[PDB]
Amino acid sequence: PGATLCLGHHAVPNGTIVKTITNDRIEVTNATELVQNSSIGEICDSPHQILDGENCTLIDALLGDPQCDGFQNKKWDLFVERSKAYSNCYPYDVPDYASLRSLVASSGTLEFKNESFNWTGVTQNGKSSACIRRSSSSFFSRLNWLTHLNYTYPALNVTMPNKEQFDKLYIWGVHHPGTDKDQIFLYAQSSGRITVSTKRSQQAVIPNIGSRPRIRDIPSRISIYWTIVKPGDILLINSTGNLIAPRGYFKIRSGKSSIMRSDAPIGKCKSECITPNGSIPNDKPFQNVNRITYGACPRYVKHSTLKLATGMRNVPE
Amino acid sequence: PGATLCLGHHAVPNGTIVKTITNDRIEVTNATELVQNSSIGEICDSPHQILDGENCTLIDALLGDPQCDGFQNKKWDLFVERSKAYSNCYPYDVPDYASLRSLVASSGTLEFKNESFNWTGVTQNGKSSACIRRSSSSFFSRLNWLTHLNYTYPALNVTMPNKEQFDKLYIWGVHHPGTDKDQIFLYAQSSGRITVSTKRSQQAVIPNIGSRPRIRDIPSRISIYWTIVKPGDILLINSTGNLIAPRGYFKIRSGKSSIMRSDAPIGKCKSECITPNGSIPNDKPFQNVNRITYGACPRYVKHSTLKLATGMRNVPE
Amino acid sequence: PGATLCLGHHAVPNGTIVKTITNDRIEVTNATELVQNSSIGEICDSPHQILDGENCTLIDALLGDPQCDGFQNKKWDLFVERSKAYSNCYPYDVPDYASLRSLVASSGTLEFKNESFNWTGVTQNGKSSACIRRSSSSFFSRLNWLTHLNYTYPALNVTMPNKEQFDKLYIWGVHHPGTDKDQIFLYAQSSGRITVSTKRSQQAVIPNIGSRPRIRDIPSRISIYWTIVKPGDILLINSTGNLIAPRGYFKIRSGKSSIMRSDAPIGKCKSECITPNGSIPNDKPFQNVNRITYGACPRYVKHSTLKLATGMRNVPE
Amino acid sequence: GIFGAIAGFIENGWEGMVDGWYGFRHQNSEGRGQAADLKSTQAAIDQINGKLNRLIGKTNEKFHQIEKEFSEVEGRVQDLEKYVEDTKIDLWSYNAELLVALENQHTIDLTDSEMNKLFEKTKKQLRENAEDMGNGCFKIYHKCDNACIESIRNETYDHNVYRDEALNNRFQ
Amino acid sequence: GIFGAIAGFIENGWEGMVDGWYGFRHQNSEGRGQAADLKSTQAAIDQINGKLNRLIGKTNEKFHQIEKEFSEVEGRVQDLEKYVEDTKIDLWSYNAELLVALENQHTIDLTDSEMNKLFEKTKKQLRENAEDMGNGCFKIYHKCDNACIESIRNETYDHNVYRDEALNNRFQ
Amino acid sequence: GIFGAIAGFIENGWEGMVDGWYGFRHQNSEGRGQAADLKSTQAAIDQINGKLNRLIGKTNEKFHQIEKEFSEVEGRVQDLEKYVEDTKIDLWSYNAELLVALENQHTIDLTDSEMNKLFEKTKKQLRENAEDMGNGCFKIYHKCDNACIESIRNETYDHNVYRDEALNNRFQ
Ligand SMILES: CC(=O)N[C@@H]1[C@@H](O)[C@H](O[C@@H]2O[C@H](CO)[C@H](O)[C@H](O[C@@H]3O[C@H](CO)[C@@H](O[C@@H]4O[C@H](CO[C@]5(C(=O)O)C[C@H](O)[C@@H](NC(C)=O)[C@H]([C@H](O)[C@H](O)CO)O5)[C@H](O)[C@H](O)[C@H]4O)[C@H](O)[C@H]3NC(C)=O)[C@H]2O)[C@@H](CO)O[C@H]1O
Ligand SMILES: CC(=O)N[C@@H]1[C@@H](O)[C@H](O[C@@H]2O[C@H](CO)[C@H](O)[C@H](O[C@@H]3O[C@H](CO)[C@@H](O[C@@H]4O[C@H](CO[C@]5(C(=O)O)C[C@H](O)[C@@H](NC(C)=O)[C@H]([C@H](O)[C@H](O)CO)O5)[C@H](O)[C@H](O)[C@H]4O)[C@H](O)[C@H]3NC(C)=O)[C@H]2O)[C@@H](CO)O[C@H]1O
Ligand SMILES: CC(=O)N[C@@H]1[C@@H](O)[C@H](O[C@@H]2O[C@H](CO)[C@H](O)[C@H](O[C@@H]3O[C@H](CO)[C@@H](O[C@@H]4O[C@H](CO[C@]5(C(=O)O)C[C@H](O)[C@@H](NC(C)=O)[C@H]([C@H](O)[C@H](O)CO)O5)[C@H](O)[C@H](O)[C@H]4O)[C@H](O)[C@H]3NC(C)=O)[C@H]2O)[C@@H](CO)O[C@H]1O
Ligand SMILES: *[C@@H]1O[C@H](CO)[C@@H](O[C@@H]2O[C@H](CO)[C@@H](O[C@@H]3O[C@H](CO[C@H]4O[C@H](CO)[C@@H](O)[C@H](O)[C@@H]4O)[C@@H](O)[C@H](O[C@H]4O[C@H](CO)[C@@H](O)[C@H](O)[C@@H]4O)[C@@H]3O)[C@H](O)[C@H]2NC(C)=O)[C@H](O)[C@H]1NC(C)=O
Ligand SMILES: *[C@@H]1O[C@H](CO)[C@@H](O[C@@H]2O[C@H](CO)[C@@H](O[C@@H]3O[C@H](CO[C@H]4O[C@H](CO)[C@@H](O)[C@H](O)[C@@H]4O)[C@@H](O)[C@H](O[C@H]4O[C@H](CO)[C@@H](O)[C@H](O)[C@@H]4O)[C@@H]3O)[C@H](O)[C@H]2NC(C)=O)[C@H](O)[C@H]1NC(C)=O
Ligand SMILES: *[C@@H]1O[C@H](CO)[C@@H](O[C@@H]2O[C@H](CO)[C@@H](O[C@@H]3O[C@H](CO[C@H]4O[C@H](CO)[C@@H](O)[C@H](O)[C@@H]4O)[C@@H](O)[C@H](O[C@H]4O[C@H](CO)[C@@H](O)[C@H](O)[C@@H]4O)[C@@H]3O)[C@H](O)[C@H]2NC(C)=O)[C@H](O)[C@H]1NC(C)=O
Ligand SMILES: *[C@@H]1O[C@H](CO)[C@@H](O[C@@H]2O[C@H](CO)[C@@H](O[C@@H]3O[C@H](CO[C@H]4O[C@H](CO)[C@@H](O)[C@H](O)[C@@H]4O)[C@@H](O)[C@H](O[C@H]4O[C@H](CO)[C@@H](O)[C@H](O)[C@@H]4O)[C@@H]3O)[C@H](O)[C@H]2NC(C)=O)[C@H](O)[C@H]1NC(C)=O
Ligand SMILES: *[C@@H]1O[C@H](CO)[C@@H](O[C@@H]2O[C@H](CO)[C@@H](O[C@@H]3O[C@H](CO[C@H]4O[C@H](CO)[C@@H](O)[C@H](O)[C@@H]4O)[C@@H](O)[C@H](O[C@H]4O[C@H](CO)[C@@H](O)[C@H](O)[C@@H]4O)[C@@H]3O)[C@H](O)[C@H]2NC(C)=O)[C@H](O)[C@H]1NC(C)=O
Ligand SMILES: *[C@@H]1O[C@H](CO)[C@@H](O[C@@H]2O[C@H](CO)[C@@H](O[C@@H]3O[C@H](CO[C@H]4O[C@H](CO)[C@@H](O)[C@H](O)[C@@H]4O)[C@@H](O)[C@H](O[C@H]4O[C@H](CO)[C@@H](O)[C@H](O)[C@@H]4O)[C@@H]3O)[C@H](O)[C@H]2NC(C)=O)[C@H](O)[C@H]1NC(C)=O
Repeated sequence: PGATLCLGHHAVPNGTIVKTITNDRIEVTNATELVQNSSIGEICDSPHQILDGENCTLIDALLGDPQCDGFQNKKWDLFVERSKAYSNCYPYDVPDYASLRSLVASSGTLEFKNESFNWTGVTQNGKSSACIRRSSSSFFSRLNWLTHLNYTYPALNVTMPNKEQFDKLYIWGVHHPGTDKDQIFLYAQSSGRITVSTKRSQQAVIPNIGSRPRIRDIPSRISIYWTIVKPGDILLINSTGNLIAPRGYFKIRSGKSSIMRSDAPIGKCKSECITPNGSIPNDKPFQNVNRITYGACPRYVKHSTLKLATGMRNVPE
Repeated sequence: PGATLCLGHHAVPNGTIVKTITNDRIEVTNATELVQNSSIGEICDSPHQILDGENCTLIDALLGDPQCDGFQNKKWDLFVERSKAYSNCYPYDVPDYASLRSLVASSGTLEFKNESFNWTGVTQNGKSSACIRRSSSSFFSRLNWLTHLNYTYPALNVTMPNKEQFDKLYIWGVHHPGTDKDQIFLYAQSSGRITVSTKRSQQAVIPNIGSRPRIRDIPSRISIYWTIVKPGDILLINSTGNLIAPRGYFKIRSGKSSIMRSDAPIGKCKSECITPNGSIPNDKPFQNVNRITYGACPRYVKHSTLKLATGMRNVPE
Repeated sequence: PGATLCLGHHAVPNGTIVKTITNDRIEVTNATELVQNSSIGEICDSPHQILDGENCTLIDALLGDPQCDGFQNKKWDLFVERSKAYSNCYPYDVPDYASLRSLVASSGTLEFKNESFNWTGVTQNGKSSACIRRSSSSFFSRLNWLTHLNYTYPALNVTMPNKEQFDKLYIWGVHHPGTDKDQIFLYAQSSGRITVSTKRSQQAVIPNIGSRPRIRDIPSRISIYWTIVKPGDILLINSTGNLIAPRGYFKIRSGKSSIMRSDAPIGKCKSECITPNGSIPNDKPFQNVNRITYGACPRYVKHSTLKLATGMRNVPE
Repeated sequence: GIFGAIAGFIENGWEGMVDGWYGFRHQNSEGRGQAADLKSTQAAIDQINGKLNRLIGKTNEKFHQIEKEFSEVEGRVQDLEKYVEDTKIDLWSYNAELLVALENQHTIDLTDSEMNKLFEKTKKQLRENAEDMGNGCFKIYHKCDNACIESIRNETYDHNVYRDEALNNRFQ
Repeated sequence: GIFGAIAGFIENGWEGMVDGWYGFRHQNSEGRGQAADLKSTQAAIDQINGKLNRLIGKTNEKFHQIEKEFSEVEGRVQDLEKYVEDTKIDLWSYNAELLVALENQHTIDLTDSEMNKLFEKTKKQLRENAEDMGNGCFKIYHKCDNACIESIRNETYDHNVYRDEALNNRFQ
Repeated sequence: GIFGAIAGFIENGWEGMVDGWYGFRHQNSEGRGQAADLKSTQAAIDQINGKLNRLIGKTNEKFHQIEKEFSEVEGRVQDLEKYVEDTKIDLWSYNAELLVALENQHTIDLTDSEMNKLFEKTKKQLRENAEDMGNGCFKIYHKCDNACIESIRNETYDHNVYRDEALNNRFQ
């Protein structure tokens, strides 16, 4: 009678379709998805240190908007900015706003050290009803509005040396009075001059008097500027008016910190990768959830699915 | 006698050389070119809406250069700028010229709506012989040169609200008189000030008096600026001289529109892809015609030919 | 008895491990490294023309810092800037310093032609003890410090036409006096104005009076600017003070020239590729020495080794 | 497959083989059975696991990067920021889908090869005692009880033991 | 080729076969003819068409982009705009020429495989009735008229019908 | 390998073959020797040299580029300059390591193929005068002196000369 010996392979009733070089629909015994398509819908607070800004932009928490007082001296790996955030102090703008937001975000801290400048002949602590703190007219916590004293404004010339072992970030600004009369009412002359300088940098601003639309009944504006002072360098402020003075410096660190716009809630979980949609698993090498990512993340691609075959061609009976 | 059965393959007398991983010259029965190397030498006017600028730059058609009057309120998918184009109005420059050209090009329209500002105490419709329209001294169609009236220039403070459902693009500017005397002859004082602002932006320009080389016998210059007003926002112009006022706003759209520098003529044909050399077929995935493309286009590479083998190795008899 | 015929392949006792698609550690008979990991530690002066800046930055050699006098009219393919370089003249800064450094580096020359401007009513050749040349107070070689003559400063209006067949690079600047008194001591008025212009460009600078920290006992500052004059165009300087005048123009070429920060010494050898670590061989297609390269160079990757198998799988006895 | 075994001269796979990827089905005087082959199954699984170890859990850490969404019009720099990110995404999208298509073509071909390898190993074992029926099955020309079948699956089969019996049956 | 048939043990191709990519040439008592094989030809053409469908007519739509030519010197931002575009072009130029070189190597190898597949299918059909002459041709050891040749090309050839005649001729 | 010869049915390589990559080892009445095969060795070396000519000495000239190291904080433009260079390096690092992994897989497979090609060529030469022992060796069933062995290595071996002697020894 003899015998018959047959060589063969396995098959499954439920195969998976994959793409190949010669065929874009071919069935294999098994495959695995290489594109992460979903998030858990929330941002895990581990392992990265998450700082929820809630109602505050990072820039507002930097200057000292009253609703952002709880953010003083906070640190973060990822600062989360909400779309509901709003400013609620003196109306201001920042020339190259994105660069300051970027430098503070990558530094990852609001650690602030108060300093005693010699504002001898001026009125400190200028306030306004547009910036309300504890049911009272106030101002940015980290800025010092200087006005005249005895209807005179003396030409300031103040020094601040950097004897630390790190760089200093000074936030200052210039006031833009809405009218030529306000420029007299505040600084007792029509020509304000500002010259902030170090051994490595010089900055000069002139106020621009004119009417802007009113925000919280204020037609005036503030323009924020910043200066970096190296170790061994010296800050030198020389102004005859309209100067929004710094109250001190921020430590500028360098690390893994950044910022992300997201409305996803923060959750109690662990995930290396964060997207504005929420955290995603990072076992797969690709993802189509969001091009904006933070951490050990799969690379963003525009394909919704890419199945890697993990078995032979499926030929069922 | 038996029989002989031979297995074999086909061959051709005229084979094609292709590159492989192990051999850079190997003959196959047939191949297909994957790099488009030629254009038809003209720009097909289908399916994309082509707007030939001819003698006009897009910026000149925006301001209202007399030779560009036919471009008023025109729309386009691709605006074609010719190298022969030239300005022929008041001499001007645009700080960040490329950004304004880019924003108008991507918007894809010159739709303009006239608006009535309250220029109560000034002389409107300032003209010049450098800008000739219909054998007569004229000015940019969309700009309003304001000068003194009765040898006085009153400090202007004009408002324009945005009650529409779209953003507004306002084009304005500042006049730079060639001499200190011209600054008196035009605006009846030596200090011009300009402050264009909204609730989201502020811009301040001071004229710079001085002699520039003469273009059409004009040593003065205009510097063009722009401002975007959001729905619900308000435009606020506050100036004491040298203001080139806006006559209205442009609609800023968002779509597939752009701009391309090309001297190729426009033809009556259909082609999805446009290059400055002219339209190219887009059946192939690569092309070495031009790195500048518009539409569904093959990707630019620096290889002149890449033949994909479509047959077996050719072994002729 | 018959015979036995065995088919087989070679093997070696000393195989090499390589990576594959299915196995990241597989032994082959022989391999070759595709990632260049080392440099010779010096920059070969062939075939590229190397210009060692030593103590001088390219910008300092441009202006005319006394220790950089030996760099006058020099050309280069690669200008090498040392980290030990230091400025030793009047304290200055350059708005958009990197762009001027880039344009001079890519031009590849300091060829300078002196020109006679009509500085009729002013005192030329202003000097300072911060810029010492031959044990004597001096100034930047290519710049002309103009001050008052007979306690008056006449409004300058000087022309310089470009009748050459190449573009001209003019380096000029503005003086920022430390005090309002110095502005009188130097230019006999409190308001300096500067307007450098051509038919294609306009630039306007106002001095910013104020105290900066002292460098070589100078609280004043200079701000350097540049202007390009096309063939057929005309330079036009119109100033009433604080003008650091140009003494001529530089030729702006276009070629293969660039600049590299490196402390590696220059050697007597030949190598197409230069990195800040020194020259590297370019036989391999990749390298992990430095992302900064000049010349025919292997592409930078972040892998320390990538062995390409040049033999079969090694199966020893 | 490029080797012509799977979906080739083997008409279909065995849904009933759940303990191996390749194996034997026999028919002798003692019945008909099925058994999986360990070496060939492990060879295919090892190769596929080598691909997975290259792709699974091998992500890159990126922290502070550029902005990628914009609410307002700005101009030149924003155009470049968008163009840089769009350029990067297109290149990685090309890398990703080309990688999967190439690996799937190779995975199908390497699994086809292991099947062909096992068939050739079995054919060489039988020498002149069997003939290829063309569908992946061998006609064995001698009495091959269960122990004889296991000796083929265990690579201990001696063709000389059954050669005279087989050659006699083959050449009637 | 990596399978060794085309430009391998088959010395050359047939310029006279214009209706197929692979086929048979025979020599029997009734003459000598040529016929193309449908399945193997379609298998190679289908695979190549799958490559073309991935590459032909699959372009990307781009509209407003960055500037790529410049008349005047500007500085930092223009350097980045040029560097971004040059970087992108080099990567796509690498992608394009690597893609063609890889696909051409695979195309030559898959067409070599189909030729080898058809030869193996024919060899298994003939069993002990033919012997491999080494050049892609089979020596058939029995009278095989035209109908017998068509039965091999149509996969209806029964080796048992001619086995006794063939074995007798083979072993003189 | 995907063909199953090297590290497959051939148990190991010959460290003593220093003049060729593939070759023959024989055993006859006159002794046992070793000889390299020229064609198969050159075929593998030519293919590998084709890979090297694509990669060795094919660098790109770049001169003035963007800055890539920064001492001070600047902002938006510096972030893009860093992001552009980091993006480019990651893509070329991906290109480089994927290229090596793909080519090494192909190099191992093409060298495995040449070994399989030479074995098949030898098997077809011997026809019915030899049998496959399964380990890459042929049992030759006739007296094959040194000249007979050289005739196989030189592709001048005539199977008809020894067929009657071989068939007689094979079928006892
Ligand atoms: C002994 C004697 O007689 N001395 C003389 C003085 O009388 C005289 O003082 C000046 O007198 C004029 C007379 O009309 C005027 O009252 C001056 O005060 C300004 O008044 C205007 C109009 O009411 C007011 O503008 C209003 O401001 C509010 C909001 O106000 C605050 C805010 O923002 O909450 C109040 C803050 O304290 C103030 N901040 C500081 C640091 O001073 C700010 C600031 O002034 C503005 O924000 C600047 O833009 O404003 C609201 O916006 C209304 O719409 C707006 O009309 C000004 O704010 C008042 N200025 C001040 C400094 O309070 C008064 O100084 C003196 C000088 O002329 O001459 C002596 O001889
Ligand atoms: C009753 C009485 O006596 N009243 C007094 C007035 O006389 C006096 O008026 C001023 O008198 C002076 C006296 O010399 C002078 O005439 C003033 O007019 C200027 O004249 C200069 C020199 O001719 C002229 O400059 C010339 O301009 C042309 C080109 O001209 C136009 C143009 O561009 O086509 C003409 C346009 O209308 C004008 N645009 C506007 C909006 O006014 C422009 C503009 O002035 C310039 O483009 C600014 O750069 O110029 C050519 O370029 C020549 O090369 C150049 O020399 C000025 O253009 C004249 N200015 C005006 C406004 O026309 C005259 O005003 C009054 C004031 O001093 O005092 C009363 O008491
Ligand atoms: C006949 C008669 O009586 N005529 C009157 C004149 O007396 C009078 O002249 C002015 O008189 C005042 C009186 O105090 C003063 O002396 C003026 O000179 C300035 O003096 C200050 C203080 O000493 C000095 O500042 C010092 O500068 C040094 C460094 O000096 C140089 C340098 O940089 O090396 C010297 C250079 O020549 C000079 N460059 C030029 C082009 O002039 C520069 C330049 O002045 C600065 O670099 C600008 O920042 O300085 C050091 O830095 C010290 O720390 C610093 O205090 C000024 O430099 C002196 N100015 C000049 C131009 O030399 C003197 O002009 C006249 C005008 O008031 O009135 C007549 O009636
Ligand atoms: C250049 O031109 C602009 C034109 O807008 C001027 O700016 C305007 O200035 C006026 C004052 O001069 C501002 O008017 C103030 O606005 C508030 C309006 O509140 C009422 O109306 C809004 C809707 O419009 C309602 O939501 C609100 O509930 C109120 O019904 C008032 O708060 C102000 O005072 C009011 O209360 C006081 C106290 O009771 C009364 O004395 C007043 O009469 C009034 O009732 C005041 O009316 C206006 O807002 C400004 N607009 C903008 C856009 O800024 C610039 O001032 C001008 N330049 C110069 C130099 O003057
Ligand atoms: C950085 O900071 C420094 C100071 O730290 C500023 O420099 C000071 O600013 C001004 C510059 O214009 C100087 O003040 C001026 O004083 C002059 C009057 O001189 C007085 O002293 C002399 C001494 O002999 C007497 O003879 C004379 O009678 C005066 O008593 C005038 O130009 C101005 O004074 C005005 O007001 C006074 C007081 O009411 C009136 O009596 C006068 O008539 C006049 O109307 C002016 O105030 C001051 O001296 C400078 N100091 C130094 C050391 O130079 C910088 O300006 C500042 N920089 C910036 C950018 O802010
Ligand atoms: C700072 O310095 C610059 C120096 O250039 C001054 O600018 C110059 O100003 C003068 C007038 O002061 C301008 O001269 C004018 O130019 C025209 C020249 O036309 C003739 O020449 C050209 C070739 O150069 C030919 O192509 C042309 O066909 C003519 O042959 C004239 O049109 C002007 O007037 C002419 O006609 C009138 C009427 O007939 C006569 O009254 C005149 O005499 C003359 O014939 C005039 O000559 C010169 O163009 C300006 N150059 C530049 C580069 O701008 C600045 O003015 C100075 N700053 C200050 C504050 O003054
Ligand atoms: C935005 O627009 C607003 C207006 O819409 C501008 O604000 C106006 O600008 C100036 C600011 O300097 C103001 O005008 C000035 O008036 C003063 C004179 O006061 C007159 O009124 C008082 C009222 O009691 C009388 O006592 C007095 O006698 C005057 O009659 C002077 O500083 C100036 O006037 C000059 O000219 C007049 C007329 O010839 C002479 O009689 C004077 O002696 C003097 O030489 C000056 O003209 C005006 O009041 C402001 N309005 C408001 C509401 O504040 C902004 O400046 C503008 N902003 C920008 C950036 O453009
Ligand atoms: C705004 O505020 C700043 C504050 O810094 C002012 O700038 C300072 O101005 C003073 C002069 O007014 C400068 O002082 C000068 O500094 C030198 C110091 O040298 C000694 O000290 C250093 C260490 O500090 C040692 O290394 C050195 O070897 C010395 O021991 C001196 O060279 C100057 O003069 C010296 O010599 C002369 C001649 O013998 C004597 O007359 C002097 O008394 C002194 O001994 C002088 O002392 C100081 O450097 C400035 N600092 C900065 C940071 O710039 C601005 O001037 C002010 N604004 C205005 C308008 O005044
Ligand atoms: C580019 O360069 C040009 C010159 O090449 C500059 O233009 C000159 O600058 C000023 C502009 O203000 C002008 O000079 C001024 O002169 C006036 C006095 O007029 C004199 O001439 C008339 C003629 O009839 C006489 O009647 C009168 O009595 C004067 O003699 C005044 O405004 C100024 O003079 C001051 O000083 C003098 C001398 O001490 C005093 O007698 C006066 O009382 C007064 O206090 C002023 O100096 C000059 O005319 C302009 N030239 C031209 C051709 O326009 C540009 O300003 C310059 N641009 C830049 C940006 O730098």
